[PDB]
Amino acid sequence: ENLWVTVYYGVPVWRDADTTLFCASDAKAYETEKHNVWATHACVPTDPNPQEIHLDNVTEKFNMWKNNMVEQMHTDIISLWDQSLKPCVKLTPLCVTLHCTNVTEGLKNCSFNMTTELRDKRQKVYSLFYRLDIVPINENQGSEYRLINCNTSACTQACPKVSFEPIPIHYCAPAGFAILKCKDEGFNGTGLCKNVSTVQCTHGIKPVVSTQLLLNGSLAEKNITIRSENITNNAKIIIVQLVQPVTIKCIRPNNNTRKSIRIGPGQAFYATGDIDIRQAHCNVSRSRWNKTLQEVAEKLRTYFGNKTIIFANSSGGDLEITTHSFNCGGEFFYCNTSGLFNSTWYVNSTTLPCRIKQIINMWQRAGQCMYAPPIPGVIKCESNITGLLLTRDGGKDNNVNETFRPGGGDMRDNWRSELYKYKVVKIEPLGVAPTRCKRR
Amino acid sequence: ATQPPSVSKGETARITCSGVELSSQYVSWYRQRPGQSPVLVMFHNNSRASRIPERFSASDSGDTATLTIAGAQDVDEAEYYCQTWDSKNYVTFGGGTKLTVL
Amino acid sequence: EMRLEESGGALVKPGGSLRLSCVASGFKLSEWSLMWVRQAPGKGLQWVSSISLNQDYISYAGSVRGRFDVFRDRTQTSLLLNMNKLKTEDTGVYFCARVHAWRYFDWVNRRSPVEKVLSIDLWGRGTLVTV
Amino acid sequence: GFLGAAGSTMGAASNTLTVQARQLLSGIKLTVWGIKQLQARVLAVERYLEVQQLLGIWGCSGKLICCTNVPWNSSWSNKSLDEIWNNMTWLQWDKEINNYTQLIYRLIEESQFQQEINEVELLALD
Amino acid sequence: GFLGAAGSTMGAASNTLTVQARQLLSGIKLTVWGIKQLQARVLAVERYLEVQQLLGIWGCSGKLICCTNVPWNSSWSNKSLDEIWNNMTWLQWDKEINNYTQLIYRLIEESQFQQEINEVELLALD
Ligand SMILES: *[C@@H]1O[C@H](CO)[C@@H](O[C@@H]2O[C@H](CO)[C@@H](O[C@@H]3O[C@H](CO[C@H]4O[C@H](CO)[C@@H](O)[C@H](O)[C@@H]4O)[C@@H](O)[C@H](O)[C@@H]3O)[C@H](O)[C@H]2NC(C)=O)[C@H](O)[C@H]1NC(C)=O
Ligand SMILES: *[C@@H]1O[C@H](CO)[C@@H](O[C@@H]2O[C@H](CO)[C@@H](O[C@@H]3O[C@H](CO)[C@@H](O)[C@H](O)[C@@H]3O)[C@H](O)[C@H]2NC(C)=O)[C@H](O)[C@H]1NC(C)=O
Ligand SMILES: *[C@@H]1O[C@H](CO)[C@@H](O[C@@H]2O[C@H](CO)[C@@H](O[C@@H]3O[C@H](CO)[C@@H](O)[C@H](O)[C@@H]3O)[C@H](O)[C@H]2NC(C)=O)[C@H](O)[C@H]1NC(C)=O
Ligand SMILES: *[C@@H]1O[C@H](CO)[C@@H](O[C@@H]2O[C@H](CO)[C@@H](O[C@@H]3O[C@H](CO)[C@@H](O)[C@H](O)[C@@H]3O)[C@H](O)[C@H]2NC(C)=O)[C@H](O)[C@H]1NC(C)=O
Ligand SMILES: *[C@@H]1O[C@H](CO)[C@@H](O[C@@H]2O[C@H](CO)[C@@H](O[C@@H]3O[C@H](CO)[C@@H](O)[C@H](O)[C@@H]3O)[C@H](O)[C@H]2NC(C)=O)[C@H](O)[C@H]1NC(C)=O
Ligand SMILES: *[C@@H]1O[C@H](CO)[C@@H](O[C@@H]2O[C@H](CO)[C@@H](O[C@@H]3O[C@H](CO)[C@@H](O)[C@H](O)[C@@H]3O)[C@H](O)[C@H]2NC(C)=O)[C@H](O)[C@H]1NC(C)=O
Ligand SMILES: *[C@@H]1O[C@H](CO)[C@@H](O[C@@H]2O[C@H](CO)[C@@H](O[C@@H]3O[C@H](CO)[C@@H](O)[C@H](O)[C@@H]3O)[C@H](O)[C@H]2NC(C)=O)[C@H](O)[C@H]1NC(C)=O
Ligand SMILES: *[C@@H]1O[C@H](CO)[C@@H](O[C@@H]2O[C@H](CO)[C@@H](O[C@@H]3O[C@H](CO)[C@@H](O)[C@H](O)[C@@H]3O)[C@H](O)[C@H]2NC(C)=O)[C@H](O)[C@H]1NC(C)=O
Ligand SMILES: *[C@@H]1O[C@H](CO)[C@@H](O[C@@H]2O[C@H](CO)[C@@H](O)[C@H](O)[C@H]2NC(C)=O)[C@H](O)[C@H]1NC(C)=O
Ligand SMILES: *[C@@H]1O[C@H](CO)[C@@H](O)[C@H](O)[C@H]1NC(C)=O
Ligand SMILES: *[C@@H]1O[C@H](CO)[C@@H](O)[C@H](O)[C@H]1NC(C)=O
Ligand SMILES: *[C@@H]1O[C@H](CO)[C@@H](O)[C@H](O)[C@H]1NC(C)=O
Ligand SMILES: *[C@@H]1O[C@H](CO)[C@@H](O)[C@H](O)[C@H]1NC(C)=O
Repeated sequence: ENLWVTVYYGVPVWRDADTTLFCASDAKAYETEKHNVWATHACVPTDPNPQEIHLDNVTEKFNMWKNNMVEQMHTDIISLWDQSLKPCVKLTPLCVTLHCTNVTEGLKNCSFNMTTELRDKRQKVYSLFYRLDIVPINENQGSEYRLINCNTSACTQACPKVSFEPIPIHYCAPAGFAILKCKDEGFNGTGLCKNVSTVQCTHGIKPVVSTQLLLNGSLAEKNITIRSENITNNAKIIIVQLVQPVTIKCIRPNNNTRKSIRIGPGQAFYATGDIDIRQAHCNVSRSRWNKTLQEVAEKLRTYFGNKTIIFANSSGGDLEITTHSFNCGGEFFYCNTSGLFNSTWYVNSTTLPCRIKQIINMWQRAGQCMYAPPIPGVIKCESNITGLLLTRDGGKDNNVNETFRPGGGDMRDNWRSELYKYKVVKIEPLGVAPTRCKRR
Repeated sequence: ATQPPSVSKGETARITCSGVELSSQYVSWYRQRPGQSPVLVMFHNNSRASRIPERFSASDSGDTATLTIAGAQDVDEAEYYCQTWDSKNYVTFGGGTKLTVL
Repeated sequence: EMRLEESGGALVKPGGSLRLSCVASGFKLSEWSLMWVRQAPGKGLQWVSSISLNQDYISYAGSVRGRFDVFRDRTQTSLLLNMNKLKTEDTGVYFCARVHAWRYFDWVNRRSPVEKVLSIDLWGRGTLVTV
Repeated sequence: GFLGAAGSTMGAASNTLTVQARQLLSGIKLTVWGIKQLQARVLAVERYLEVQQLLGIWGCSGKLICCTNVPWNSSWSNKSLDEIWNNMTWLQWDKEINNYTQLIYRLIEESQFQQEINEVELLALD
Repeated sequence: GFLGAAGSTMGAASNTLTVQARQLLSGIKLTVWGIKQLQARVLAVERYLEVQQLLGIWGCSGKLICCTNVPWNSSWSNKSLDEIWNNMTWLQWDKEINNYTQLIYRLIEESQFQQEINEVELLALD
């Protein structure tokens, strides 16, 4: 018996990739001008059918951590935000002397001087501000506040038609690249997945938006699920994805409105027009969450052994991070997550109040502040809490009481939430084999 | 956070450091004889005194780190302090005490 | 058995400057942490500061040590304390110790999840520094 | 015929080829997603044109199941054809074979697709 | 084998071919270098694709050293095969031959690769 080099073409061989990835969605209206920050049909509507197929016997090592998609989405999405914002008003005529008054707590009632559409008249103009929009200019004086950015950053108000609303995007692999899906729920993002599949384009990944708790991202099965880079790095992020959904309906109880002023001749700014005044709040009835967490603690113990566990508040660090935070409509919430994370979990026989903000420092960048448009609505939220960005106490605190706090430790990790199932890969069609032959 | 500022011969020393409230991994204490350096006695139960053989321990009241020196009839040796670092990038000490014997 | 050791000092000027560095023995110095104290005269003990293992894992104590500086260098002996604008508050015996830890230092800080363990191992002789 | 299917043993896997070949080439003012599409298409096209370029110098871009008499070097895996087509499998096969392949992806471009007209010299010229 | 090598006489130059073929294809928000790379890769891809199209209609994309029975027109340089392959050299060859080349770069697409199934008609149809 003897042998030659032969090549079969297109045989399935693949490896991890720095490859770029492009959006798809259903067509929301087909027109390029459809109001949206993620995919206003500037993303091409590639086939909304995931024409996926089974990887029968194909065992693959996944890697959720050296994945390319996290950095890619993280860079991409920030760029989407910028190229939705550049078309709308920069707010260089907005850092100014602010006068404020105190009213029924932490929603200040305010007025200031500014240009109009004419570059002459100091128009006196009026707006509400949630207190965390501002700082004192130099001293504790009623006329003397500035917008919280101006200290180090410029701001940009999106047209109220850039809707932050999370329409799904599907990342497609371009041809000669592919997406492998771990086709099991009983799985974590490092080592083998035994059951698997492939698709050209991800099943909808929420563009999500979360800060501390996973919103809108789907559930698991078999058990509650935990994912982390290395669980022995107590500081680095731990993701929980629940086997059960939970739903939160946060509300601005205040009948607050789009007033509008022309801060220059093409520059429509949305001032916050008022109606009693109460703090933003949410309903999530304790006992569903409580016994959900009781089982989360068990999946955590499946690593740690038999510890009584606590979930406790985020604390000390920047409120932009240390509250749980998300959009509803076009305004941003910042909730004292303590009311849902101040809780204790034995081994044996075992609702949030919130603040609104208008200015945000999204993705923790320098510069490029966003002042959110005050929405015309008694704004409401209708959304699923579905998972937890836990951080485990860095205090190794030997073997009695080990514990966690929720964190916003990376918005990359807010994406990892759903990304974990997808391994983006190159296909190499280079099928060398022994056979025998002679040229025709 | 601190221990409070005598014994007769043949008794054994026991002092709590915290100052009405302390918890968690924020636990430590180091001995001295003046003129010599300070001296390791305990860090987290697996780093331990070279010269009190096996005769010293941690313990808690619900609010204390504790110099549980309960077998140290090597008792004339007694001046001590506590230390930790768990605050904002910040080392910390318990202000320590002697105990005379004779 | 191992001995933890530093530079000779001076009867330093008030408002003066000083340097003291590791000259310890019995082990590979091998990034193991700087650690020292203000053993203030007739008092108990107080920190040197927060401290470095490999350089860049150190901080001041509070705002308080901001007038000083701290180093490691490629030369492992330069586990060094640099002293400037010296106060009567700076004074004491600068005894030093090995550290029972080997890691970096950071996270979202203040009271939130930094793991990176710190700890004092065996201890050795130091110089009484006063104005 | 499915895409992927590498756990099909290598001969049975070759009951499929060309549907995977289609997947190599098609998915089956400036703006951010538009520059991403443009870059993506070029990377797929340029990568697709590299393997067609291989199927130039390897031959066989015509006959997409390929012949040469280039030696199977006994320094590579000695696994039997019988194992290969009917029990062993593609990802697993490349993960065995890649340590040899940088030899093969050059030693393949021998005379048959690199020098053979220099031999047609003796066939057609005096 | 090297790249370039035109000063090797044309036959000995053909001891290298396929490595130069690889060099035809790979080197072996807007941002200013980013758009320039994107333009560059497209121009290279299309230019590489222009010579594959030539190797379509000339034939021989399946066999990268090429045959046709198209006339060598004696109006061209009469230089001997012996001179050409064993003393003359590719730049110095094209710089003698370019004046003819545009005729060849059309007359090369004769029936063998332009029409011949119209003649296979006689071979296979009654
Ligand atoms: C995921 O989080 C999202 C928010 O980040 C949630 O998305 C949407 O959030 C807004 C603001 O709370 C909701 O309110 C409005 O909904 C209407 C919907 O109109 C259509 O439906 C009604 C009947 O329900 C029908 O009468 C109409 O004809 C329409 O067919 C919009 O017109 C408003 O602009 C505004 O969006 C949304 O209801 C809410 N859901 C959706 C699907 O938009 C989202 O609910 C979260 N999802 C999960 C699964 O957690
Ligand atoms: C603090 O909020 C109050 C209440 O919205 C602002 O006070 C005044 O609000 C009224 C509208 O209710 C403005 O117009 C006047 O309304 C009354 C009836 O409510 C009407 O009788 C008058 O003829 C007039 O239309 C009024 O302009 C506004 N006051 C000012 C100073 O503009 C108040 O503006 C907010 N505080 C600041 C600092 O702006
Ligand atoms: C819009 O701009 C006008 C000025 O063009 C502002 O009017 C000024 O308001 C202040 C009180 O806020 C008046 O009082 C004086 O202030 C100075 C500076 O602190 C102080 O030294 C004096 O003792 C006195 O209290 C001032 O007379 C008045 N006019 C001028 C020409 O300055 C107006 O308040 C601005 N309004 C808004 C809503 O921005
Ligand atoms: C679920 O997650 C685990 C990791 O959380 C995945 O496999 C495990 O990965 C770790 C890190 O690579 C391995 O740990 C190391 O093991 C050695 C040998 O025992 C030990 O000396 C080291 O200290 C370290 O702990 C671990 O061996 C490995 N395997 C197992 C069975 O846990 C696992 O792939 C994921 N499983 C699923 C079903 O998703
Ligand atoms: C968070 O953990 C804290 C500390 O373990 C819990 O705080 C305690 O909550 C109870 C109610 O479950 C409080 O008792 C009530 O106090 C009021 C005012 O004295 C009295 O009117 C009621 O009859 C009742 O006794 C208790 O004061 C409070 N203790 C402390 C130290 O704060 C808390 O329940 C946990 N959950 C949340 C959502 O904070
Ligand atoms: C704030 O509370 C109001 C109820 O007072 C919520 O409903 C809106 O109420 C306004 C009057 O305050 C309605 O305007 C009137 O509508 C009729 C019929 O269209 C028209 O003939 C009158 O001239 C006048 O415009 C308004 O229709 C009604 N609904 C909406 C969607 O505005 C209101 O929802 C609360 N505000 C926000 C921002 O949610
Ligand atoms: C696990 O560790 C935590 C601390 O990290 C222990 O927390 C306990 O929390 C309570 C409030 O929920 C603390 O406040 C009060 O203390 C006084 C005096 O001890 C007591 O009379 C009150 O009833 C209340 O407990 C308490 O000091 C604190 N305990 C300690 C020892 O720090 C938690 O108890 C630990 N878990 C277990 C099972 O002990
Ligand atoms: C570049 O061209 C030169 C010639 O201009 C090459 O040098 C030598 O070229 C001759 C061409 O006839 C090669 O054949 C030799 O000819 C002499 C008589 O001229 C004969 O005595 C030798 O036995 C042989 O037949 C000769 O091998 C070649 N010598 C070398 C290797 O320098 C030169 O090789 C060319 N350089 C390149 C492109 O590498
Ligand atoms: C904005 O200016 C404020 C006020 O000067 C700065 O906030 C304080 O910064 C010091 C440290 O320099 C902290 O100790 C205080 O706790 C801060 N106070 C508040 C209310 O934040 C702030 O550093 C400046 N920059 C930004 C981005 O806010
Ligand atoms: C607080 O607000 C009231 C009106 O609600 C106003 O009369 C008073 O001057 C304000 N005081 C301060 C210190 O802002
Ligand atoms: C939450 O998500 C699940 C699917 O993951 C869905 O069935 C449920 O209806 C969602 N909640 C709401 C309020 O629709
Ligand atoms: C947050 O954490 C701190 C301890 O770090 C605790 O004292 C406080 O009560 C918690 N909650 C709030 C809302 O501050
Ligand atoms: C994989 O191999 C198994 C043999 O147990 C077979 O039954 C299954 O159909 C194969 N799947 C394919 C064709 O990929």
